[PDB]
Amino acid sequence: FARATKYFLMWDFIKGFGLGMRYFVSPKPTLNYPHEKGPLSPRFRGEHALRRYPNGEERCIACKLCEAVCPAQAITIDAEPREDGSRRTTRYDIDMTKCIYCGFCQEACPVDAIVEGPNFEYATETREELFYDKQKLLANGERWEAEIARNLQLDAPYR
Amino acid sequence: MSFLLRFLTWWNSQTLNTQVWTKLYGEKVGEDDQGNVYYQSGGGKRRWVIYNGESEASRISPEWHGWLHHTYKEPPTAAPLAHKPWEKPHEPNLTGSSGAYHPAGSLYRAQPVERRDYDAWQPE
Amino acid sequence: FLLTTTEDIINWARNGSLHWMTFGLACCAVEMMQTSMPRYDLERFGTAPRASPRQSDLMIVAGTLTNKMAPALRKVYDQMPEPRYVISMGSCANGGGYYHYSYSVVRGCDRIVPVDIYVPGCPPTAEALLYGILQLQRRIRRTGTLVR
Amino acid sequence: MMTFAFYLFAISACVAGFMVVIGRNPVHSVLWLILAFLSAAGLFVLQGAEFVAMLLVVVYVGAVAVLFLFVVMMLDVDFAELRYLPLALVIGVVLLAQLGIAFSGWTPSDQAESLRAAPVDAAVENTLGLGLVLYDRYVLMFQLAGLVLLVAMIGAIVLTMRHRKDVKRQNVLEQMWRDPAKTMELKDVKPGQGL
Amino acid sequence: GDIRKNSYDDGSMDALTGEQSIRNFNINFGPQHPAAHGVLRMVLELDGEIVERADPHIGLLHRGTEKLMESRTYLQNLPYLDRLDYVAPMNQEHAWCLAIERLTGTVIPRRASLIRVLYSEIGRILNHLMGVTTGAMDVGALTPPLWGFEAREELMIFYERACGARLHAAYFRPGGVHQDLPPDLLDDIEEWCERFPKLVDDLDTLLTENRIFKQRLVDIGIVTEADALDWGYTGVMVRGSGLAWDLRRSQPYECYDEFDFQIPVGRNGDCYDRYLCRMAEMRESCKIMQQAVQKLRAEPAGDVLARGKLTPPRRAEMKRDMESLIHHFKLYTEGFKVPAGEVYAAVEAPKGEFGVYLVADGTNKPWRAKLRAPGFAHLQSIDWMSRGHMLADVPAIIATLDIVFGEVDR
Amino acid sequence: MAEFWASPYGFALSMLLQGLAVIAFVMGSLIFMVYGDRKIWAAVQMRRGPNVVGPWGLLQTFADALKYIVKEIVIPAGADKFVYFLAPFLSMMLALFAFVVIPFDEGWVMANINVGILFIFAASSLEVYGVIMGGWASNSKYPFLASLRSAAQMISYEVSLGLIIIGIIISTGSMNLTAIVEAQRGDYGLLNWYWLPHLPMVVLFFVSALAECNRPPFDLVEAESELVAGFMTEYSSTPYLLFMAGEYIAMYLMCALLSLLFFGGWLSPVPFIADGWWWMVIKMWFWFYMFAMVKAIVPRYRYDQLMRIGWKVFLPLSLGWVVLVAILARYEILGGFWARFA
Ligand code: SF4
Ligand code: SF4
Ligand code: SF4
Ligand SMILES: [Ca+2]
Repeated sequence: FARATKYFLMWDFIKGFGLGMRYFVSPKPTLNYPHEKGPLSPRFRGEHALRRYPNGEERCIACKLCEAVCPAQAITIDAEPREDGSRRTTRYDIDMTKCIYCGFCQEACPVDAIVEGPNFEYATETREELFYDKQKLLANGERWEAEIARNLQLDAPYR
Repeated sequence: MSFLLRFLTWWNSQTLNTQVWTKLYGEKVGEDDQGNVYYQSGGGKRRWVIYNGESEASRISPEWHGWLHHTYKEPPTAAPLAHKPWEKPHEPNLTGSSGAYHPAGSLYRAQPVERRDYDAWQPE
Repeated sequence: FLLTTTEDIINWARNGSLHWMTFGLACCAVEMMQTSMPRYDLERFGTAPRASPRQSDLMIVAGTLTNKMAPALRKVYDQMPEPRYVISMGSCANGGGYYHYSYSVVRGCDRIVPVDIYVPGCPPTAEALLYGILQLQRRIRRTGTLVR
Repeated sequence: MMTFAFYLFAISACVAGFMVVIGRNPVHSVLWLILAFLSAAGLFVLQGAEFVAMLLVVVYVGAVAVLFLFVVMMLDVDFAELRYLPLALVIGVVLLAQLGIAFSGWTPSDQAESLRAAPVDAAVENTLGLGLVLYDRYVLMFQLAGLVLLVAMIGAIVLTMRHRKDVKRQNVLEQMWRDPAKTMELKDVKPGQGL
Repeated sequence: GDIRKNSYDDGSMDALTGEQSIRNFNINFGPQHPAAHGVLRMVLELDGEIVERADPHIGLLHRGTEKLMESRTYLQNLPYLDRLDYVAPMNQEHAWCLAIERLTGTVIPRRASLIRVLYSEIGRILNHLMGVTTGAMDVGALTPPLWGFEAREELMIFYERACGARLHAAYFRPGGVHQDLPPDLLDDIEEWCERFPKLVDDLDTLLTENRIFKQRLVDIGIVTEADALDWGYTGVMVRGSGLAWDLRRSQPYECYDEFDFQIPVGRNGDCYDRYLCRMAEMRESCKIMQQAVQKLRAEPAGDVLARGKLTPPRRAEMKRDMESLIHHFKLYTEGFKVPAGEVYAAVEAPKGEFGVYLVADGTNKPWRAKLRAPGFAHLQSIDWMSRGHMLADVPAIIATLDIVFGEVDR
Repeated sequence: MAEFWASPYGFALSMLLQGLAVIAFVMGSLIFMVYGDRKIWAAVQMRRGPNVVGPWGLLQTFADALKYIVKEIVIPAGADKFVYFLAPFLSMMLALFAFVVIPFDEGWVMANINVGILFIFAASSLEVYGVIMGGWASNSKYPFLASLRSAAQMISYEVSLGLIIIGIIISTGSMNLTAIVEAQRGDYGLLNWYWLPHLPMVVLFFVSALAECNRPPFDLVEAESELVAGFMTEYSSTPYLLFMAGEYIAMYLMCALLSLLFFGGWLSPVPFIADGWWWMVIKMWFWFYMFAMVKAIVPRYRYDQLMRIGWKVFLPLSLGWVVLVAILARYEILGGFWARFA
């Protein structure tokens, strides 16, 4: 009876209307993209980059641990002795359409050469722009180094 | 036609309602070398940028990227990022342009790199 | 001028009223859904979902395309009236991703339908997809005509 | 103009009525039928019988829609490819000609004016005029109409009513009475304990 | 159990019903259909919108995961688990880790165990928020998903702050969890837990006693105990019928014994009961999250991985000690060997019992990896469940079964 | 100009200008109705809604409309082509057409007919044929199922729609829409409006209006989660635009009727502010706001449950009310509180 009375007076609809109006006048959490952005932690796995040492030399020494661990087989590497005898790659490709952005490669790298950076806004108009070669990856590292280095420092105590 | 651009478009530095909101609640934090202006409310609880020109999110440089995405507490004005001498200046996304990256063998390149893995004998 | 400013108006209307088919295949659809949720509110751009391809201008291929599914995706794309745009979202749709070497997977949705934008990630974040949608708008502004 | 208004409604109704009976598509017949009733309502307005003009549309908009439901419920299996027509058209023409000849010399009785049971008043609106006679002078017919409608109610239910007994049904009031407090409860399940 | 030939309470037999049924009303319900989750092709036979036959065609998201797993190491296969019931990825990772840990006889550190419970219950809320509020959208309520997915957004940020990914964490590892949680993350999880019950009340105020909501769910999809045993039901699919079965209690794993939570059960076993059970489970998971954060703070500092011969060392050790560098090199290329044997390791995943049947043969790669998805068994019963209902009830029944096709198809 | 406005031409131009005023108001309001509808759902949903296309998104409906004008018309191969294009035409045309008898102020009505209530009923019910014929003419299963649901919807809300307003005619003594407003004039502002003596019928009319407009909780002919787009699944570009235009115009008509029949039309709620078309528009947009809020907070009925409401709840209640009102009006209970006729 009490439940029958409340349904006759449309109480369930009135409660909904009141709840709707409370939300109506409340602050909106919406981000004003592209002016306002979502939060990214230092661990965020974004676009790949190849890093250099503070002395300007490449960090990668063609050990191929990243190519071996890659669950998606997204990495392809060829190496030779450089002209000075250094152990360096001649090809370092990442197929970004195969990659699952798992971050295993940066875990496997013993010299912090390959990392997943903070950048995530690099959508392309053609598919082949996502076949990253060595120079593209190194260019990413030279442009994003300052933020990448700071993120490595922030997460070092947990790695 | 300057005002109309502001009235009718949403990809030119800000909409009219973004500008009003910034004036009401915005507190300037600094500027980058492109002329993008950074703001905050609540002492950095909310952080946003007003673009100088086309509002393209890939224009935000690594200098400000960490602050704008709340990775770092303090703006680069107060806590500048250390830069190595071999670093290169930031570039936005170039995908729809002629500066877009393409693989060496791409037909866009107009001189695609020829590939082989053996040397052929040449008759004398 | 008349014709370029006419195209600008057409491109303005098409960018501001970009309706996308309710079509999600896999875990890329979860992030696509978050893009329409309050934190990002994709609909505030005028980019609203439409259940029927007859009312859709944009197809977001959000997830793995299997061989068994490929004819169905092509059919609903074929039933989109023109202009129609396609965004490839995530590794599976972009190139096959984690299942690239599988016997039952299409190695990239561009083997079935033409693609306008590729969004990288597995999944791309809700914000990355929103960026990709705005890159499509730049592409239409740059090259849009009455045909598309 | 009145001449233009008459022929618009007159031609529309007569053409629509013809299309109802000779067309092969039953759904097209349904749409021609509603056009005939709308056209006849237009003629009624021209004559100042506005209430029955509007009542006619209200009634037959719903009734014609019901006819559409039965057309699709009993739709023939040969929709894709959906007589003595010559002789029938001859008898129809003969009947129409006879009626036209009878209407050529139409004249009411010279007593017709004095015998009117409900003379029309210019100052009274049509709906009010009908209401003044419908329920008092014609009260006996009014009550019989109610019984005519009751017979239709009884007949339709008597003839056709049946219910599937093999489908799942819910009592709406019992759905609304379901108490969440009674229908769900929390259990303290100890570790290692099954059903 | 066959209603195609209509049966009437007056015993009448129509002339057409006598003829053999050759021209039936068959309709493709999905894959491109808002209620079909994108990849369900359900062929429905309708009779005046009564569902007389439902024929789910699945495999439109079959990607050959179990074949792909046979040519990868155990570590390389961990991300495949994320992408089965991808609404709550770490919960699926847990079964893979448990199976490997059982075969190798490995004990994971205490802190890793607490973190696994913490993020498993985050996953349960991530799933139940999606299930309940999109289930509401299936019966026409537009608003609930918007409120619920804002709370999901916050939980996905907790995912990202732990592992760097919002969805596909790859965070649970054989031997524990990859990384430790920042202290400020534990503060934020505690702060979120204090607000969350308010959203549950708001969703409850909007839906629970709404007469329309009740008329769309009450007495729909009734499941009896006997039905549950026909179709391999697990999770809320059995608890909604009143069977207080929950693997965290009946067959405890990790450290669930020492947590305080209760098992909600239903009395009528219909869509309304299972909705109430899921709402109640969300409250219980929030309480577990609160206890786990308190235990983690009270814990002494320790490792999150077992190290040894199963997991790589820490990066600082890898760059200093010869043994650590070797173990890093070998475990990221070859990986650990798993002794020959076969195990079935099951967890109470948010959608029901999820299990891995792992056949190891002593090498670094699985011989066979069979993935047992709860949704596979639940979806199979839709023909029995939907028979006799109307077409409008179908989306509600799809919702109540809690189907994600990453795990149905694998 | 006097020599002009008295002629047939000045008479013919007067009607055309009056017709353009109605189309301008109804179509102009349509720009802000679609915008306002979406903004209200968004606000209840902790989000913004359209806010980038123009200032605060205020040009969004122009963008949507233009997009459809340059969108291809796809004609299904198996569709009945004449009935396919007739259905959207009827849907938009008849909804707009019903406004010819709507008064907005004293003397601001294009057609002041004695049977205005019945004409509204005739035109709105005939508008349903657009949905029924649109679904059937597409010749595909989802639009076909929606076509039958549309017929079911008509049977559900119309059986008691006449009875719901018979009380207002009894109190007024007229079906003229302007007369109904004048019957609500008095010395106590809003306390003279019919919402008070006929409080139960305000609820029943509002609910019936939602069903007549295919609006939640009765959005059954579209019902995305069950039928993809229902009767509109096979429609694109401007033919589809006409169905949406008709849906909002029909909604706007119900907002007008709610305000005319129960809230005094253009009369002032307070004695000291003047009566005028501003009060009519304010009340119309309050009721539109109620339409939008309902969409944001209710789920969807099954269409057999809608039929239960019409026949087992609304029909007995409205019938009982008519008898009760007749007794109260006949005997002038409370001094003619229900007998407003002279
Ligand atoms: S992120 Fe994972 S899938 Fe991508 S290249 Fe690195 S290891 Fe391979
Ligand atoms: S990037 Fe690192 S792991 Fe990969 S080859 Fe170079 S040094 Fe080795
Ligand atoms: S790309 Fe990654 S997130 Fe997207 S559907 Fe494929 S596996 Fe899922
Ligand atoms: Ca049958």
